Amino acid sequence: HWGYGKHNGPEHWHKDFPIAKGERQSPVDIDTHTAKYDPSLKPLSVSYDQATSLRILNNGHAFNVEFDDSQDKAVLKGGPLDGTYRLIQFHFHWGSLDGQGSEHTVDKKKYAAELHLVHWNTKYGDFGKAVQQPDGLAVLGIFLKVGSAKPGLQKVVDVLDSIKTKGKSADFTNFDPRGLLPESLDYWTYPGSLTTPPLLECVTWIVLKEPISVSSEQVLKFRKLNFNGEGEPEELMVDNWRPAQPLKNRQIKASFK
Ligand SMILES: [N]S(=O)(=O)[C][C][C][C]C123[B@]45[B@]67[B@@]89[C@@]1%10B81%11B698B746B814B562B%10%1143
Ligand SMILES: [Zn+2]
Repeated sequence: HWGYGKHNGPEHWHKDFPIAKGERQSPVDIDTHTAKYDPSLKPLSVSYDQATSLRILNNGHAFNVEFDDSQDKAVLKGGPLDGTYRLIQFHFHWGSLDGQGSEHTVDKKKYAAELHLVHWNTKYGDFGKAVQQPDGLAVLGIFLKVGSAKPGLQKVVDVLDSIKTKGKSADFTNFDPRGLLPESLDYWTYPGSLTTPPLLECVTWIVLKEPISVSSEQVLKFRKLNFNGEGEPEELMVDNWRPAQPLKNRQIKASFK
C-alpha cells in the first residue's frame, strides 16, 4: 500500500487515489509576494486550555497524538473559518536532513519539519462525516526549524522510544499542545486537501508564518522511528512529506501586512 518510498511514494498515489491530480490538492508553495493581505480575515482563535490528550500512535506513516474529542474542549475558530472546529490529533512530517521535511514551502524554502493540528467542523457531528465535506476540516500547519530546543515538544520526543514501529501505541495523557505554538498567530490560508491518501478535498489550510525552533537532538529522535512493524526489516521513518502540488489558480490569503 501507499507510503513514501520510490515504489509507493507520492508520484504513485494517483493510481489508487485519482483525486491526487485534483483541483485543490495540498501542500502548495506559498509565494509570499503573490499572497494577498485580506483585511477581512479575523485573528485566529486557538482555545486549547481544556485539551485532553489520550494516546500516541505510530501508524506506519507518522505518529499521531490523539485527543478526546467527545466534548467541546480544544477548538479552533475565527481566522478564515465559519463555525467551530474540534481538535482530534496532531502529527508531523519531517526529513532525513535538516534541509527538507516540510510539506508546504515558503518561496520554495523547505523547513526541517511541519506540524499539523487537525480539527473537524462540529456542524458535521464527527470526523468521518466531516471529511466528506468541502469545509469539513481545518488543519493548522506550523513549520519547524532546527535551532534552540522546544521545551514543550520534549514529552513527545521522550515517548517515541515506546512506539518505534508501525502499530505501536502508548498512553499519552495530559499533553498540552499550547507548548507547540509560536509567539505570533499570523497566517496564510487557502482551500486544499489531506496531504496523505485518501487525499480528500476537505481542508481549510491555516499555515502560520512564524516557525517554531526545535533542537537537532529533538528532530534526530523523530528520525529513529520506523515505518516498518516489529520483526520486519528496519526502514527509518524519514522523508514522510508530500511535495508541493499545483496551485491551479486558488488564491492564498495573508492575515498580515
Ligand atoms: N497530513 S494531513 O494533516 O493532511 C491529515 C493526515 C491524515 C488524514 C486522515 B483523515 B481522518 B483521520 C486520518 B485518518 B481518518 B481520515 B483517515 B484520513 B486518515
Ligand atoms: Zn499532515
